[PDB]
Amino acid sequence: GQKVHPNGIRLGIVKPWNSTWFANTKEFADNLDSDFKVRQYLTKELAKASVSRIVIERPAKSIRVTIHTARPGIVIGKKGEDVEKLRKVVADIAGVPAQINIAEVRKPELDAKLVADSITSQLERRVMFRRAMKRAVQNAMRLGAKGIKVEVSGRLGGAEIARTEWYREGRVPLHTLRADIDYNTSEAHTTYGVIGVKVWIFKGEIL
Amino acid sequence: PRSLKKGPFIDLHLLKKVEKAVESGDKKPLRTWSRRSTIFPNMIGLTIAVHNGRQHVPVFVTDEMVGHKLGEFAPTRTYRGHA
Amino acid sequence: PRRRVIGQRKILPDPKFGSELLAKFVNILMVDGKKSTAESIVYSALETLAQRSGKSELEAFEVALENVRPTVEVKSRRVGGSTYQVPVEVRPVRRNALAMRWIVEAARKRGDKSMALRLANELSDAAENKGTAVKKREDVHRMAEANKAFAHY
Amino acid sequence: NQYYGTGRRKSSAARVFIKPGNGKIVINQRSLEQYFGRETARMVVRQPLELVDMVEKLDLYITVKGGGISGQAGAIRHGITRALMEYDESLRSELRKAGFVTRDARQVERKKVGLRKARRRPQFSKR
Amino acid sequence: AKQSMKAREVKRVALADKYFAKRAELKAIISDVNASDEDRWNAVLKLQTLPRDSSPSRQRNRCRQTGRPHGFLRKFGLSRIKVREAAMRGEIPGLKKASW
Amino acid sequence: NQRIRIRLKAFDHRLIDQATAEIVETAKRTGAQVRGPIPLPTRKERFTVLISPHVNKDARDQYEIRTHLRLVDIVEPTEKTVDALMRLDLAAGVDVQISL
RNA sequence: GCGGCCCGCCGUAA
RNA sequence: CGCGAAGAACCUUACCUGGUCUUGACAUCCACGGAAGUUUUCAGAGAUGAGAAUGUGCCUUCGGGAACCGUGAGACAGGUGCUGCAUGGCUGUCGUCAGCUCGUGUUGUGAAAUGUUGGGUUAAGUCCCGCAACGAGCGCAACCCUUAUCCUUUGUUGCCAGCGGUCCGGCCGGGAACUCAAAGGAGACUGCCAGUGAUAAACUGGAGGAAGGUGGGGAUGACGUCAAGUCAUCAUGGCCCUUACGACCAGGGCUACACACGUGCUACAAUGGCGCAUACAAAGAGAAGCGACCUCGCGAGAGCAAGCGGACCUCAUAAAGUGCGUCGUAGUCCGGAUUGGAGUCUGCAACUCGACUCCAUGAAGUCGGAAUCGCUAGUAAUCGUGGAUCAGAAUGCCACGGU
Repeated sequence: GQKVHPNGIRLGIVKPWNSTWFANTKEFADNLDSDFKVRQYLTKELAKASVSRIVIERPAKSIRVTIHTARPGIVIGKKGEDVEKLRKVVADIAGVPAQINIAEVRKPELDAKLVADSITSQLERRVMFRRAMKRAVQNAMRLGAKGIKVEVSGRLGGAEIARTEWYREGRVPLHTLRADIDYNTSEAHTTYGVIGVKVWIFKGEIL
Repeated sequence: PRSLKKGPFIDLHLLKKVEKAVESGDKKPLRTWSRRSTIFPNMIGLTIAVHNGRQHVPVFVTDEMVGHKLGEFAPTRTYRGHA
Repeated sequence: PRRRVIGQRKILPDPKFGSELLAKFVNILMVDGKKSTAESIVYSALETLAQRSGKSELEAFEVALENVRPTVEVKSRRVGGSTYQVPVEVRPVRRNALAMRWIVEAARKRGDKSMALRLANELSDAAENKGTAVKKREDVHRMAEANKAFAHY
Repeated sequence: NQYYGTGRRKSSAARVFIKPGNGKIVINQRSLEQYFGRETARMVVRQPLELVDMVEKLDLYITVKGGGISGQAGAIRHGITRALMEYDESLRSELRKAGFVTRDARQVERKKVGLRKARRRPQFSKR
Repeated sequence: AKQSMKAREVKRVALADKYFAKRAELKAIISDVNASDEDRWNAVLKLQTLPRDSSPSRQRNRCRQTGRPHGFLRKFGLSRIKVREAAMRGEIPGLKKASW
Repeated sequence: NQRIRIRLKAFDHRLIDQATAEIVETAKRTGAQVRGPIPLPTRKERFTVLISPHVNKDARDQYEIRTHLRLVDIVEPTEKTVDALMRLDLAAGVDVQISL
């Protein structure tokens, strides 16, 4: 255990929060619990789509939720019926009335969460891990990025000690605070336990 | 000790039988689990068996022991020595 | 150290005499970081010594200091197997520091009531070339001159 | 008209007003020797004067707040030294050498995790 | 922890807040400086009669996520592990790393 | 009329500056005399948790949350001010209170 | 230029 | 080895004794009866059993959900059970040490080498010069937080130089100067001078400046090593229990005691003990909670009760220091352990097993063998204050100032 969490260390410099609201000591825990419940429900329900990031903001007597995704048509449906079912359930979870929004992901090969869970999904169908890693890295480099690093850990088929591999090219400086690094993880349950996946993407240094 | 503005603690379900065994004969020793009850003068001359965690051991109450707790007797830990 | 430390701390002079030696002496005698009691002790002892001597407040001090002051001492510098303690020469600041430390340490190992009386007594004895303080100087000189054979280095 | 200065120390701040009178060391509406316990504090407060214009043509209405004894005395000295700078501009050529111009910036350190103090760590008698 | 621990916790909370009203005046007349003998006696003999798992002191607050009995924080309601990971992720608004 | 006090608190400084600028501007538009946005010293609270799930008490982290305050104190509300405030009040993550 | 100071059970990552 | 545990009387609690249950204390299912209820009697250590009135109410679309209970069967639930040598995630350590590699090109039959070596420098694989090598990557440094100096903006609950009276309290009228408050800027870069140096890179001094040579202190931990630690936070692959290794209740234990180690607190005194009077901080906390003023108490506390969601009120009197008097080297008007009696308070409940108050008693101890560790400046040593966990409860932990 040696590396500081890349996202957390930059929360006040070049990175925003995901939940933004003000409260006092009385309702802090309740607000946190409600946000946890709604995020968990949304993640469970919208697994089939490509969900990347949930941002929760509390207006005065209200809750506002925005979802970032790469295939918005599936989430929003033929008409607004499915978003309305989601809004009903969310407003049930948290007492205040709720409103929903949809964001658009332009380049799904960035936004490390999508790359990570894509690799996990591939691993779930018994495909060689090395091909998946090389494919993802080549795609990300082709689409334009100054660097990328991926790694996988766990029982990769062999009963011997769980192994670890990683590839990297470009530039991924982790000790400079100005750098804009996107980082996320995932894990896949197989017949031989779980496998961990981590992704670093260096979009570009920010002045 | 208590504040003297609340009085001793009795654990009533013991009192309800100590009141009936005091007058209507019934010299059979009693079975109890309340080690946290005081000794009132009403109990004088009676025998009561108190749980110690494993099995209840009987004691014969006297007059000077009025004011103590039921658990002041019937020790719990068993020790003999290192030998 | 392996590197070199450059510089030296500066200390204010004594408030009522303007003597840095008095400041260093009271610093050495100071314990627990309580300067006021130490300077009270030093002032009481100095006035007592001046009364019992007939000199100024500083002449007795310098006389006592010069009575107990090292000139040479041994130091274990070694070549080729064994150690060969050899005598060396002492620079003046080290001499003053050693003198004051010996004075104070002799001061604390006596049974007279109050430190000020003790300190005055030992200062007077040093002025008269006697006491435990002078013994350290004498036996240091003795040990140094006993090894005056390896001093070629 | 009067002049002003400000001195600071470990946790002390000083407000200094200087006026051409003959002897006035009021501090918090109290005299100098009564305010300061008999110690080197009086020496240090009157120090930046005896070398230039030895407390003749001066009034020293002073206010102070925060810190302890030595901190307040040092802050007063710094403020008094600084106030004289806007009286004669040639006094720097001696106050600088005296060292009263520079502001001391030494204060306590944090208590760090795993240590009993700033730098004192628990006794290590592990085999 | 285990499911039964959480079930015991929620039942304890319910029983605690069900009988909250009467315990107040029971203790009030117990602690009264003008209370007589018999009424205070009946009160001390009657407060004992209530279900034992009804005092507020019989509750251990535990982490909402897991139920860990140690390392609780009243400000957030989570254990140290969960609050640390969530703070790193970005859930808690306003949290950072202090240096000073 | 009298003093009208607005207290503003938030976990970030940029949007608190934005909100106080907006509110002072709309109050000035409606027509009245207003005074400065007082800085009102901030509050900082720290936390310290240990990171290893099992042992090693000497591995810890420090976290903090800052809360900033601003005071407006609009005086002599001429007219349409109260309704303007009750209609022009928009902010995310900013808390606002008004006193008579 | 030379004072002294011995040992470490059996197998065992792919 | 003051480690998980940021807090053990019941609960927590996993452990022991005994009393109890079997689709279950917690979910999804299926079929009937059923607002959910609220009061209350008895047997019990209690779980739990018996009971009696209270109750049957919505949309009715006419049967369902709301509403939860009570039944019977079956899929099932439930395991702090074993394996950290099957794993993910998260930490310690070498070590904040300066190293660890790659692409192309050359050398060797090959494992490999070269670059990364050499001269001079630096805290540094930090930099110049040379050289079959020419360029890159992760590291170093910088970008982040705080502290030290000034300038603008704003001026209350914060401030008081000038003005006026004022009970002489910033108390009031006033002021916007100063402290301070929190936003925005300036500032240090070997910048300049002299010398040394391969006319480099740098290194010695000097000036100026609040600060001078990465100003001080943090946060940041490369490739890897130790089959290091954790299946009991959590998640998981394998096994293995299912009238029991699952579940409920009351008492007991985790606090035992011939002994042996680690980490701390208080002392053995005159640089001190006791009595009286006085003087200068910083940083935090507060609604099932901080709790003032008065009145009872020798005391811990009790009654009445203002203010405060807080630059306004409460916590909350800083202590070492400084002046007087005494004790006179004495196991002592040093030291306070143990024990008796009498109380307060929190809590259903202080026996095993809590914290404080009063009176009495007053132990070992006179500086510690062989051995052994912490610290380079506002640092060691010493003196006080706050916070979290929390009904109650720190000599521990994490923070703040004085000398």
